[PDB]
Order: sequence, then structure tokens, then C-alpha cells
Amino acid sequence: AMGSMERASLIQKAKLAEQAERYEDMAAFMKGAVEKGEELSCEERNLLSVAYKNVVGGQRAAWRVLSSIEQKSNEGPEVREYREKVETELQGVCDTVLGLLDSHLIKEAGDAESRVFYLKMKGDYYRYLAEVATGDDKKRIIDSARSAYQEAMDISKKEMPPTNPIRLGLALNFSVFHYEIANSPEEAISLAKTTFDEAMADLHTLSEDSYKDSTLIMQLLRDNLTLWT
Amino acid sequence: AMGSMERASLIQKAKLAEQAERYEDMAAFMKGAVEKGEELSCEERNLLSVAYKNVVGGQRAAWRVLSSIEQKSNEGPEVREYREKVETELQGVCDTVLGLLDSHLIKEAGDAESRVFYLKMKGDYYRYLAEVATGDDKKRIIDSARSAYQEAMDISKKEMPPTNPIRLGLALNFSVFHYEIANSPEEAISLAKTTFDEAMADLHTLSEDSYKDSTLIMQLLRDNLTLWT
Amino acid sequence: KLMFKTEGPDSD
Amino acid sequence: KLMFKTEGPDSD
Ligand SMILES: COc1ccc(C(=O)NCCN)c2cc(C(=N)N)sc12
Ligand SMILES: COc1ccc(C(=O)NCCN)c2cc(C(=N)N)sc12
Ligand SMILES: [Cl-]
Ligand SMILES: [Cl-]
Ligand SMILES: [Mg+2]
Ligand SMILES: [Mg+2]
Repeated sequence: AMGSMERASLIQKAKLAEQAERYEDMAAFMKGAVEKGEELSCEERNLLSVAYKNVVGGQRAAWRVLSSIEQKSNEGPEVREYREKVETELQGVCDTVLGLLDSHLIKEAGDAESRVFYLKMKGDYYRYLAEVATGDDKKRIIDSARSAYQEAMDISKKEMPPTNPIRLGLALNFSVFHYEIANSPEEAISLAKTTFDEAMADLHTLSEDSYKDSTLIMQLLRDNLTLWT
Repeated sequence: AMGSMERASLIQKAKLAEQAERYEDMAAFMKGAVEKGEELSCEERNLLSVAYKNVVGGQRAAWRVLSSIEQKSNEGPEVREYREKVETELQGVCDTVLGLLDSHLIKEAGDAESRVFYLKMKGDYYRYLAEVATGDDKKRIIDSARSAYQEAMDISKKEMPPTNPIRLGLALNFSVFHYEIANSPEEAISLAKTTFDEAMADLHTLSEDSYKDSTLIMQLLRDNLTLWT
Repeated sequence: KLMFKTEGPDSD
Repeated sequence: KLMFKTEGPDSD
């Protein structure tokens, strides 16, 4: 849809949309930028992620509200119908993001910071699909999330220091995957603890600014561990 | 677009969308309910108003962000283009609401509580159009807002007590119209003061619950008067 | 912009 | 639902 706008104009308008809290617009602008076919810079990857995280976040929150009303009702068809409507739109956004990652962001990503970033995103959007899935479909979706997170983890441990914020955010999200998608709370706790401890020992290498970036995400690991133990 | 869904199902789903903070959906459901052609109850009118107020509110906030960036830039074409895009979508929402009021909510509204409500809405959505308009177009839009607010005021003074929340909210909004659309701050202050004082004298007639409803809106008049004097 | 109080949802 | 901390915007 954005084929007629310059790549640089799409990125500029994504930043404007962010300032205006117009995240559906922001996501459409960044989808257009991706579809230009060039690789994305670090800033551009983060614009892409922020845009779709905001869009899918609203959908997830709405789906949970409606699912809760529906479950209570099952303790007319309208609640189920409308939950299904939101669910289908949520699945559509996840499919769009996964489509961008498959065509062709991941295959052109060779540096660890880009490849880990995109594989983490792939795990995340399969995880959001898993939150609303059932049955055998759910098992295959969960396996897809796990496989993406695991490839990202393997690269991040080989190629990034333990305080790298991308590596930290990946570990955070993979631990939440374990806790509440994979029903593996012990794996979740182990991963969060080990990640936190190995990052602690590497903080001595960091500048003041990098220290703030890394400790911010470490606090999220701690927040979860506090709820989990 | 909602022609195949039952009226009662549209209202039910509007309430669900509200709970899920899905206000674009809520507005579409209520537009569908209006287009069934029956008059709206008090609850239904408020669902219609809440839905579109939330939609247009996000657009107004985004437009202001972008307009501010644009003005600073004028102290590439992308800021102007994107401000124009949001502006056009905002004007479209206002035109849709005004269309519902004209076809045919106002003409079928005979009771003061419905007719004042819809004429206030007509003033409000012309006011939102005025916020983004220029030149002669702006003058005619301002006149349309003023004319709707004035008819609503005339009915409300004849048919409603001074504490009636609809009457109070109308006076509040008409006073803001005067202050910052019509460049009539003295008229704004006079209207807010007189409205507040006449409501004060009628509070003695109210139940505990009605007292809370009326004093809530009276506090908004006071808030504005404090900023204006 | 400083927005004054108007009726209903403060959605902007 | 109690949502645990994950990376990036807390948009839900
Ligand atoms: C950690 O992620 C980011 C890194 C960098 C930037 C950036 O602007 N410039 C640096 C160029 N490499 C950025 C901007 C975001 C935003 N607009 N939400 S996130 C984000
Ligand atoms: C003052 O405006 C209202 C009046 C009444 C209701 C209502 O539910 N039931 C009473 C039937 N007359 C209502 C519900 C709103 C909402 N869902 N935001 S507003 C609003
Ligand atoms: Cl539906
Ligand atoms: Cl644009
Ligand atoms: Mg144990
Ligand atoms: Mg004076």
C-alpha cells in the first residue's frame, strides 16, 4: 500500500505517528519501509517493533477483557462473536509481522544484533498467537515460538555480551514464554536467574549510559522473579 | 455496514467494545444501531456520544501534536502531508456524526432530553471541524456550531431545570466555544458564571445521586472560570 | 495546547 | 489476567 512513498518519508512519518500516538499508522508506515526490500538499521528495527507492539498490545488487552466476560457468561452469541472478531484481527496482525520477518528480514540479517532482534520478534508474535490458540494448533504454534527464541538465544550467547539489551530482552521474553505458555515455570525461573546473574558480573564493563540501559531490563527480570518465587 | 446485525446485538457489542476500550468498534456498532432508523434511548444516546468522543478525541490530540511540529518546522513535505492525512480522517468522523444527526436523529427528537442532546452534539462536531478549519470555510462552520448550540440552549432553558446534567454540559461546551472558537472570552465567562450560579440555587431540589451528577459538571465550569479569570 | 474542560470523555 | 514483564512497550 505504501509503494508510492519514499522509504525515507515512510520512516519520517513513522516517527511522527509515534509522537502523535498513532500506532496503527506507525505500523503501516514501517511495513511500507520494510517492503522497500532494503535491510533496516537499528533505529528502524526498533520503530518497527514499537509500532506493532503497541498495535498488538491493544488487541491483546481487548481480547483478554472479552475472553473474561465470555468465560463468566459460560459459567447470547454476541460475546463469543465479538471476541472472535478481535481474535481474528489480532491473528492478522501477528501473521503480517511474521510475514515481514519471513519475507525477507530474517534471511538477510547476518549481524547478531539484527538476526537476534528479528528471531526474538518471531518468537514474540508466535507467542501472541499461542495466547489465543487451542488444541493441536496451539502445540505447533508453541513449538514455532520456542524454535525462534532458541535460535535467537544460541546466537546471543555466542555473539553478544551478557549485558547486551537485546540479549537481555530476549531472555526476559523467553522466560515469560516458559512460565505461562510452555507451562515450564522452573525453566522460566532458572533462565531469569542465570540471565540476571551473568549480566550483573558484566556490568563492570559498561559506561554510565549502557549501565542504565542494561539495569533497566535486569529490573524486569527481577520483577518477574519476585512474582514467581 | 452493520445492516445484517440485530439492533439489540449492535448495542450489546457497543457495550462490550467500551469495556475493551475498542472505541472505533464501539462507534461503528452505534452507527449501525442509529441506521436501523429507530429513535435512541437515553443510554443508547450516551453510548453513541461516548464512542465518537473517544474516536475524535484521539484524532484531535494527534492533529495538535502534528500541527505543533508543523508550525515549528515553518518557523520536507512529510509533516504537512501527515497532518493533512489525520485532519482529513478527523473531518470524516465529524461528517459521519453530523450525517447521523441530520439523517435522521434530530428531526425525530421531540423530547427536550433527546433534542438538546443531539443539538449539543451537532454544535460539538462543528466545533471540532472549526478547530482545523481556515478562512471563509471556518466562518461558516463556526456559524453552524453557534446555531446548533443556540437552539439547544433555548430549548434547555425553557424545558430543563438549571441543574439538569445535559443542560449543564451544553452550557460548559458552548462557553468553551465562545472562549476559543468565537474569540468571545467575556461571553464564555458570563455564560459559565450564570450557569454555575443558577445551578447552585437549584441544588436544593436534588437527591444525593443527582446532586453528585450536577456538581460534577459544575466543577468543570469552575475549573474553566479559574483558568479564565 | 492548553485544552479547557468540555463535557464527557477527556479523550484528547 | 496478571501479565508478567516482557520487553518494550507495556501496551496491553
Ligand atoms: C534501543 O532502541 C532504539 C535505539 C535507537 C533509537 C534511535 O532513535 N537512534 C539511534 C540510531 N541507532 C531508537 C528510537 C526508538 C523510538 N522511536 N521508540 S527505539 C530506539
Ligand atoms: C448519563 O449518561 C448515561 C446514562 C445512563 C446510562 C445507562 O447505562 N443506563 C440507564 C438507562 N437510562 C449510561 C451508560 C453509559 C456508558 N456506557 N458510558 S453513559 C450513560
Ligand atoms: Cl462482532
Ligand atoms: Cl501521509
Ligand atoms: Mg521447584
Ligand atoms: Mg472584561
